[PDB]
Parts: sequence; C-alpha cells; structure tokens
Amino acid sequence: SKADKALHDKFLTLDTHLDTPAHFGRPGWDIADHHEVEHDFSQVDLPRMNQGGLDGGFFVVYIGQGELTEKGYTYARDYALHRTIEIREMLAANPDTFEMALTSDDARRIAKAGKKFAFVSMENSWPVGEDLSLVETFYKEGLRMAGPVHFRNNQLADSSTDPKGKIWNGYSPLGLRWLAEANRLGIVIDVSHASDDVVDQSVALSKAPIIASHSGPKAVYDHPRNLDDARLKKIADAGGAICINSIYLTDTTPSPEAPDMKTATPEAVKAYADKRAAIDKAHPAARGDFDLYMKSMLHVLKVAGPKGVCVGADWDGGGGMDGFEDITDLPKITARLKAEGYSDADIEAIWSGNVLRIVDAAQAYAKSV
Amino acid sequence: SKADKALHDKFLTLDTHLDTPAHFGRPGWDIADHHEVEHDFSQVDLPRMNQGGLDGGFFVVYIGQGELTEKGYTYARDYALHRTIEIREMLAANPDTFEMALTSDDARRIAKAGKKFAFVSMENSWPVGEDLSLVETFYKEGLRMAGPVHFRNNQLADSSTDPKGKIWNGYSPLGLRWLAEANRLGIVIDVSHASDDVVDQSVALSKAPIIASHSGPKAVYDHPRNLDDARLKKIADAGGAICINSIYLTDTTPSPEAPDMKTATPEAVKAYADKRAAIDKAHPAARGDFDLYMKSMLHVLKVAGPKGVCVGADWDGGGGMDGFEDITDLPKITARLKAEGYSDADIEAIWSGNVLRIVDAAQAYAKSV
Ligand SMILES: [Cl-]
Ligand SMILES: [Cl-]
Ligand SMILES: [Zn+2]
Ligand SMILES: [Zn+2]
Ligand SMILES: [Zn+2]
Ligand SMILES: [Zn+2]
Repeated sequence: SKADKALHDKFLTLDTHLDTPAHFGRPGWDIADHHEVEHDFSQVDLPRMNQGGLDGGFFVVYIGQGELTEKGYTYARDYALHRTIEIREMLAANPDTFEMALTSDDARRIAKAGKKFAFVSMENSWPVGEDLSLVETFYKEGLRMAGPVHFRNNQLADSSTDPKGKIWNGYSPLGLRWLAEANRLGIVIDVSHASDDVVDQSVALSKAPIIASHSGPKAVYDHPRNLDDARLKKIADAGGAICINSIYLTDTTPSPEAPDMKTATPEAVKAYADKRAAIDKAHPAARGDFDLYMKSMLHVLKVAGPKGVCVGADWDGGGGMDGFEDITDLPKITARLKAEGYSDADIEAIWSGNVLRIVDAAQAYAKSV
Repeated sequence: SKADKALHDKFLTLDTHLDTPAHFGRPGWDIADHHEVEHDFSQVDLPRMNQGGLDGGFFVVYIGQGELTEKGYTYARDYALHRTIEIREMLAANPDTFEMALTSDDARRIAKAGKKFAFVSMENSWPVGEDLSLVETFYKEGLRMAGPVHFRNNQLADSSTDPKGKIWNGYSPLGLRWLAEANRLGIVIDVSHASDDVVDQSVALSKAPIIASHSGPKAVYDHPRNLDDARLKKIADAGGAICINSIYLTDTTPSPEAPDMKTATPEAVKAYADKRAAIDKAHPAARGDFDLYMKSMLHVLKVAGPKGVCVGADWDGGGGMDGFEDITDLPKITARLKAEGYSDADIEAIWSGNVLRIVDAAQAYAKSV
C-alpha cells in the first residue's frame, strides 16, 4: 500500500537483530542484489530495505555454542573475527549505499545522506574465551551491542534454553567481569537468549540500560525464550527496551507430513530451495501470522510502555510469519500502530528512538569513566 | 621505453614486500588513484602498477617493535588485526581490479583475469604474543608469509639490528614453536630482519624452503641487514630465495645540510611534502642508483643462482634510489637481466617463479601433515 509506505517512510527505522551477515560469505552473494526469500532463503538486502523502508539496523556477528575449552575458545575467537571482517568487507564494497554507525549521531547523519546505517552487534560472546581484552578488540572493530550467551550455557552465563539446566545461576564470575567491561566500553548489553537470572543480575548490576534485541512476552506465548511481565517492566523501568521477535509466539510443531551455503553450487542451492518451497507450499509450517506479531508487540507496549519497545524480528535468523515474510512487510507495523492509536512520537520511539536512546546512555556512561 | 615495457609485460611479476598497506588507513587515500612519490610519499598504486607492469605481490602487515608485556602483546595483536582488515577492505573496495591470492594457482588465475593479485605477509610477528594460536588466526584471514622479527629482538627471536645485542642466540623456545606452527600451517618463513643465528636455525629446522622477503648481499654492502655469501647459498641450496632490497646498499649518512598521515589535513600533508621535496632537491639524500640495485641482484644471482633470487625493493617501506623512484621503474630490471644474458626462463623465475615455487612447497608440506 503506497499510503502505508508514505506514513512508514516518515520514520527513521532500525531492527536490532539482522542476522544477514550469515549470507555475506556465500559465494557470489551480494547485498546490492534483490533476492526472493523463496529462492535465496534471505530476508534482507538493499533493494528490499528500500522497498520495506528499513533505514538501518544492528548487523549480527553470531556463533553457535561450542566447547568450553582452549580449542573451542580459539576457534570461536577466529570465527567471530572473520564474521566481523565479512561485515566490514560488505561496507567497504558498498560505500555509496551503506556506512557503519558507531553512535546515534552517526545513524542520523548517515540516514540524512541517504545511506543505510549499520551498527555491529554480537550474539553469543563465547568468542571472548577467558580473555576479556577481546571485548575491546571487537569494540575497536565496531561492536556496540552484545549478548553474553546463546542457546546453551557458556563460560559467561546461563542460557534460558540449555537442556542441561543452569550452571551459574546467572552470570559466572567471569561473566560478571564481562558485564563490567561491556559497561566500561559502552557496549549495550543484550539479554535475549540469557536466563531470567541473567536478566535480573543485568538490571541490578549494569551501569547502563540494557536491551533484549529479539524477544517476546510469555503472556502471549509461554516459552523460556520470552519474558514474564515483571521482567519486561523491570527492563523498561531501568531505561531499557524489548525488541519484538517474530518467533517463539506459537506452537511450531510440524504436521506428520540442506547444502553448505558457503560451498554449494548456485544450482545445488536452487535445487534445495525449490524442493523446500514445494514442501512449504504443500504442508505450510505453523508460524502464526502478522496479527500474532502485533499481538506480541501490543502486549509488551502495554507492560513496558512506548519507551521500552523496539523491533527485532530475527530476519535471516529464522524469523518470518504469514503476511510477514521479510522486510518488505515492515510498513504494516507502522500502519497497525497508527490504527491502534499510537502517536508519531511513540511510533518513532519504537522504530529507532528507544534503541538510539539506550545506545546513547551506554556510551554516555562509558565516557563518564 | 615502450620496448622495455613490451619485454617486461611478457612476465608475471610480483614483489615480496609491498609496505603499501601503511597508506590504506590514510583519510581519503585510494589505491585506485594515481599518486606522485614526491607529493604523496607513496610508491605504489593501481595506475603505477599498470605503468610499471607489476602484476601483484605480498602486501605487508607491519608493526614496529614495542614492549614485551601483556599490554604490548594485546596492543600488537589488535594493531595487526586492524592492519590486516585494512588490506581486506581495500580488496573489498576494488573487486574488479584486485583479488586476494592464497595459492600460486590463485595468482595465475587472477592474473589471467586481468586483475592484480594480493598475497598477505607479516613483518614482525610480535603480534602473536605468547599465544601461537594467533598464527592460525592470521592464516585464516589470508596470511601466507611471515617474518618472526623486525628491528629489535622480541619474544620469538633475535633481530640482526638490535643495539642491545642478542638475547636468544637465534629463536627463543617460543620462537622454535612458532617456526613449527608456521611450517604446519604452510606459511612461508621470512628471515629478513632476523639475526644470522635465526637464519641458520631456520634452514636447519624448517620443514620447507624459507625466504628473505627484502634483503641484500654483504659482499656489496657490509650491513647486518644483509647476508654473507655462505648464508645466501645455504638458503638457496635448501630451495629458498633472497628477494633484492633497494636499501642497505650504500652509506646513507646525510650531508651536514612529519605530520600524522592518519589524521593530518590534506593541505598539511602537502605542506610537508613540498618542504621535503625542496630539501631533497637542494640536498639529495645518498641512496645510490639503479646500477647499484642491479649490482646487488647480479651478485646474489652469482651466489644463489637464478632459482634463489627474487624482487623485494621495500616499496613504501623506505626503498627507492636514483633512477628507481617507484614501481614505474620496474621494467628496467627486466631490461638489464636480458642485457646481462639471462634467458626468459630465468627472468620469469626471478620475477615470480621462485617465490611461487616456495609458496607451493610450504603449502605442500602443510597438506602432507
Ligand atoms: Cl532465536
Ligand atoms: Cl628494512
Ligand atoms: Zn541471531
Ligand atoms: Zn537469536
Ligand atoms: Zn616493511
Ligand atoms: Zn623491512
């Protein structure tokens, strides 16, 4: 709807968890090209950012949880460094359309120049190993938001989803030092994936507001990956925010009825995409729809307020629902917010204001020391 | 001379020590632009690579020797990682004219496609600190040639020029392990800057041929930075080679008669360049000339043979002589070699064949284990 795009276009938009960097190392993949989620599996690229009115976001440096050993740590360090480098290479290859942002002023300046701004975030800090000086290493290369853990516990903190249960009851002693270093450098702490203990300790100990880069409310869907109302409010009352995820909102159990993207031939990739597409069409996956996404956002808005909510759909990280396939559908969020009675001020806060405020606060504290 | 360029153009050329990366971080500096050594201080860029017929080379990740402390090592690690990243950014910004090479096949393939090939080398391995796993970290980002030390001794080995003398009498115990790791990964060991003890131990212990990325013969000029005939032959007899340097060939003592390039204003840089130029014109520095460069090359050729000699002039690292100001003068080397009676086969070996053979051997050993 051109009417929706017009309204949407008036706001500075950003998503706090673009997993798109996972595609950067794919042979011949170019963010400048237009892709189809059905054929490429990607949900983000420049053409679609323009079509969906997405002005920028936090490009994720993500790594799955591996061994808590010296070999695991060295592997993780190198892997994350390389993923960070891939992001910097994308930016170096697209200077006229993209630019790295380190501060909120950078974001606004880049936006005014007509370019997409790219902040850098980390999902799973397993890569720092036992050497916290690596946090600054990543900071020097652009890191401005980081979560200590992913799906399983690591040397820094407990995950909300580890099948083996808790081991630290929040942050490990090393993790507490990690939190202190993130605060000192001015990196926004991301609790998405972390256990409730980590959330509680983060709010209690962090010198700056924290964030949940991609989470939801247990009130809408009871899953460890979501937060109860009390914690949503706690994060918000401390100046933080929760960015709305598009998954963990419904039972995805499938009805009774992949190649290495970094080395597979373009034909091979097309092959699986085609088979997959047919399967998804014959027996659609249970993902919920756009109304469900707004149901989640609206509930968090009620509990955390318009200043404690943001957008983090998990694009390229498994996100997506019926009527919310990729970023081209983002304008629908702005439409529903208006239709729900939210002012432009609140919509602006939700699309970027709240996140940029959190970034400012984190970096303000860092400067103060 | 178009006649010289025609001959020169027939060979695949590469220099083993392009310090050019030191300019990559300079504000607005672009390798695609044409520069004048007199105004920009640079001796390498795409236009001049084309004019001089330089097909590629090893782009250096260099760092001066600092403190042998935890603080020094973390600083060195981060610095070298950033310099490596700057090189990768240059490559990402110039995909149609440049491409990173990891193997000799890459070099030839890239050359055939009409692009300049860029290998990555390290000068001073101080950045690995006490953590040898970092060697692989750099390897994963492109490192294929590395020297353990620079002007002063470090935690890995003795330098040939440290004013305080020797401390390890070659490699330290950590340095021996470093040599073993370089061999295991398939990184070519570079002894330029290392003490004679390091040279002797490298030939005796290395599982693969080694190289002197930019050195000369003591026979022509007696300086610690050059090698005696016995060591030249030793390196060659082990399958290695010595790449001819353009400095340390004459007494540079000046007759009786600079801003931060990364932060100075284009005008300020021009200012110094102009003053400097006038000074260099009024009272030329003692640098020798092109004949002296060939005198060095010819002597090493006599001792090491046509299979143990290569080119490493120290461009952007202090190299240059009268009649050999920058890479536009490279064709003169090919002319003199012919004029001296060397076949095309030998000239080809000297310009790239020998180096690529050494790279192949290093990587062949790595694969074998
Ligand atoms: Cl997730
Ligand atoms: Cl030198
Ligand atoms: Zn993710
Ligand atoms: Zn996630
Ligand atoms: Zn150098
Ligand atoms: Zn040097």
